Amino acid sequence: DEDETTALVCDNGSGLVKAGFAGDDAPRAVFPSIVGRPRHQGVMVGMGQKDSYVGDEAQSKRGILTLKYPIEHGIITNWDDMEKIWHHTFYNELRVAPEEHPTLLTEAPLNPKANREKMTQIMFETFNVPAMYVAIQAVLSLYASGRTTGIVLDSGDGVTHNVPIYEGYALPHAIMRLDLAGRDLTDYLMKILTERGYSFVTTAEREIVRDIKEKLCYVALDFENEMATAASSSSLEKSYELPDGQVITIGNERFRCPETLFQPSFIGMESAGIHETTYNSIMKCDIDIRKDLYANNVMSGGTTMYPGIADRMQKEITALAPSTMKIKIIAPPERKYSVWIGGSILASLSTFQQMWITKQEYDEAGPSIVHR
Amino acid sequence: DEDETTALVCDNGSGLVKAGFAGDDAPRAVFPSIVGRPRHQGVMVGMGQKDSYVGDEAQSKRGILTLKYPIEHGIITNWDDMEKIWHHTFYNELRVAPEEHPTLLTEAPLNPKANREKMTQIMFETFNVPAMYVAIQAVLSLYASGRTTGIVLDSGDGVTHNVPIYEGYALPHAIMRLDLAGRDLTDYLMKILTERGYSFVTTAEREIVRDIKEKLCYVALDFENEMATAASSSSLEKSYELPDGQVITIGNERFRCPETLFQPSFIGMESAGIHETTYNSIMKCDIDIRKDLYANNVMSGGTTMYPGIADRMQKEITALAPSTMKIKIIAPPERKYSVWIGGSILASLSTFQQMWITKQEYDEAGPSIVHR
Amino acid sequence: EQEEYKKEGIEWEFIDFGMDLAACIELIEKPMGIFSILEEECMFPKATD
Repeated sequence: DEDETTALVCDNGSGLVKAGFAGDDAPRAVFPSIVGRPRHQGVMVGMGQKDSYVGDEAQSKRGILTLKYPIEHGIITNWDDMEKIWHHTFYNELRVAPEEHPTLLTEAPLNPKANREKMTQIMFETFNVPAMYVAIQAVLSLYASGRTTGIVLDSGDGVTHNVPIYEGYALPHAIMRLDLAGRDLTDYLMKILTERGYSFVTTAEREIVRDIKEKLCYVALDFENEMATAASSSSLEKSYELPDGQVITIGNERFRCPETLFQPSFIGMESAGIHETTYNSIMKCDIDIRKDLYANNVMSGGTTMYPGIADRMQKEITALAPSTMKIKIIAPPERKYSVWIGGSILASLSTFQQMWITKQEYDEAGPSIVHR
Repeated sequence: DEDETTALVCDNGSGLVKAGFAGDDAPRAVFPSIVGRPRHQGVMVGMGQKDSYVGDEAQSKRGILTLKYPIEHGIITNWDDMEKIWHHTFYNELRVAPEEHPTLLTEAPLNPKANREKMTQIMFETFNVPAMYVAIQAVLSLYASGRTTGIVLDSGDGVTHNVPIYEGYALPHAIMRLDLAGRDLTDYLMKILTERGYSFVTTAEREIVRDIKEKLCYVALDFENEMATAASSSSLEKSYELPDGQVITIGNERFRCPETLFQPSFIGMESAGIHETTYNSIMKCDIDIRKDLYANNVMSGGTTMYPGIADRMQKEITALAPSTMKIKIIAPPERKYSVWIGGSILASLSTFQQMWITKQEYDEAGPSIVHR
Repeated sequence: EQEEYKKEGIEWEFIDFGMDLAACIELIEKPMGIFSILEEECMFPKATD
């Protein structure tokens, strides 16, 4: 129990932090990855002067603060502001003292060696956690779907990745990163919806375009004869009621937004798209392992939640793969937390105890110890 | 029983080790003759640091190790790495303690005197076996086919040999060695199959060309009007399904690969081929023994298993031999283990007990004792 | 034991007798030991005996 209860799992994202206790089924804490700094001197009624704001209080009060994102494209870019988000996570969100809890953290696919050593330096030397561990994100997603070999298409708020994993070892030279994700996708909907003849003028109009994207957006299979369908004008249309009455209608654009993930050309991106990239990762891997990867395309991440994403991907890679092959696109329902759940499982596991980096290992080996 | 049960038979090859107990009908243990040395520091989950890997764990993990073959062309070239394969054979594969088991080993046709003395030095002085014995490989193959005079065409993974044997004594001056075997043969198929318009790109594509060679390859008789047949395109073709769906077709090349054994010119070899060499061995022997050798061409070895090898050889030497002669090409079904089976028979035999070299003989006569 | 030799005044030195067993125990209960390997794999959705 000492640490059975006690292991923490913190998944640091570009848009959201997911956090909680190893053992739980889902994150106890989910909140924006921002750190707000007040543009003016003054106070809220009853509070003192605050130097900084994190998560939702930074979002809610955004009009008087300069908002900053510590993690650009999955990589920690500002370490002063990240130690601020961690502090908030332990002390306010989970309300635990960190110096008696083992902490499993996550990093990104080709996270620079030096960063994995730096967050270890900050975990052990400024938070004084007993022990910690850094798992790679795609690797926890895979594992949370039971398996050990597969290829994860991972897509969240600032990055998309393909991480081919074989008997647990993520394959460095076959990993692909595509910098277009849910953030890019909300801003494109924004324009095709103002372009539908609308105005997201106040900040209460801006924010909810993102809630339109999440609730009403679709990834149609045969996106071709779906536009064609749009035109005959079926009961395909969908009206959403705004903060007030102002019933906005979205028929068609509803799927023009996730067609951006297959066609980056919709947004002036010259890069290849999700399905081709799944494939290219795969023809960059060893030959003998390619049947395995093809029958185990695990999807994880908030942006892979658009319904019919899996069917489109299913047919997208069947038709690029040699017919002798078995294609299989696994997309679980909890996928917006796969990464986290994979960490919860792993860290609550009976056999993981012997991989925890302890302060004994650290004080004796330097940050190098956990770096592997 | 003391040693009736207890005699071990270890046949050391260029590609495979065959091992087991004298008495059994087939080898209890068959595995690659490799010793892998890790290119990097690290571990598998749950194991410790391993200095070395042998057999199948070396093959399976080949991407992080430098693989080495101890036996080049049937002769032991590295004695540090061979003692490693023996260790693995006794302790892990057969799980016996060697110091209470008599061990029958095999050597190659013109194995240097000094080697037969060295493996005796290592058997008795580092493994402490009670007694041992070194049989010549062709000689065990012959004997396993019942007889004592004949000529063995022996062909495995790195060497081919012709060893004329008369009333048990292999005839030194008539033995021929041709360094082209199953290893050479898999690499030639490889090219005629990529040349058929294919790609064995990942390591899971490489390995299975060898399983194509074993399953689908043929030695046609009248290889002449078999190419001619290929062209009219009969239902001679044969498609194999890869690790995945990717159904590869092999019609013709199927037999172009074993035609390499009769025509070394297919592979830039200027040496003569199998049948001519059978013959030349024979016109190098005494005159009075040549009718015997001709009616007793015993075949052994993995590479002599290609169907129709015997019919082609039958007709290959009839048509070179004087018509007054009887030709007879014996090719048994268990031939990929003839050598081993001949050792199992011999070592479990009632009369062999008096030829075992015992530690008494050794501690008293030096390695010279077994050398004969 | 050691109390007697102390009470009496005998001069006998000896190591804890438990120690002999610590080897086995660590192998089972320690972190990279049996149980752990056992309880980790239990986290792998597609692990085998």
